[PDB]
Amino acid sequence: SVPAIFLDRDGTINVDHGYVHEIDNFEFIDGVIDAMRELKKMGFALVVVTNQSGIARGKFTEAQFETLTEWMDWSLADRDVDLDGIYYCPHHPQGSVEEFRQVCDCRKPHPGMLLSARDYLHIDMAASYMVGDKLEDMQAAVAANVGTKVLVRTGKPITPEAENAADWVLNSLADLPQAIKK
Ligand SMILES: [Ca+2]
Ligand SMILES: [Zn+2]
Repeated sequence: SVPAIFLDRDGTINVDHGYVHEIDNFEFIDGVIDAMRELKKMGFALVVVTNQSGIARGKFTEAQFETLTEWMDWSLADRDVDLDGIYYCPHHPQGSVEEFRQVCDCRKPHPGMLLSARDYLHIDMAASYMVGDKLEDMQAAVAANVGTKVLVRTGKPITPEAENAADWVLNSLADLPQAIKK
């Protein structure tokens, strides 16, 4: 099998401005591209797992999300960071867009995306890490049996509940490689 770093996006990889769907509003957090490179060098698979309820809300389309994700995927690959999987949940139970309106198994804190990635890539879960800025990230990880749950300070002023559920709290994903090496 392979160990993985599971990655939230908004608040973790990019600055969370709310329903980010435009290239011109996608801002990589300082140091995270370099950190992801290092994580790849240290033998981790990298898997994005992102809730994208803006699709169900009609803030933007799945077409627009794919355009952005393609761009993000190239941008990283061009910086020697080759993502192993990108999983997203377009769903919301109250979605205005019928196609995406539903309770689902993939919306964090449900561990669905992490389980799919596990089965696809043959991921060693106990040897893996989840990194996110929200409670829902930590809860998805515990459910999927992710060995280490890492909260970051780059998004939402963290809640006590999110901090409670996390194993580690780091300022940024940029700090992860050094934390793992230590
Ligand atoms: Ca987030
Ligand atoms: Zn879903």
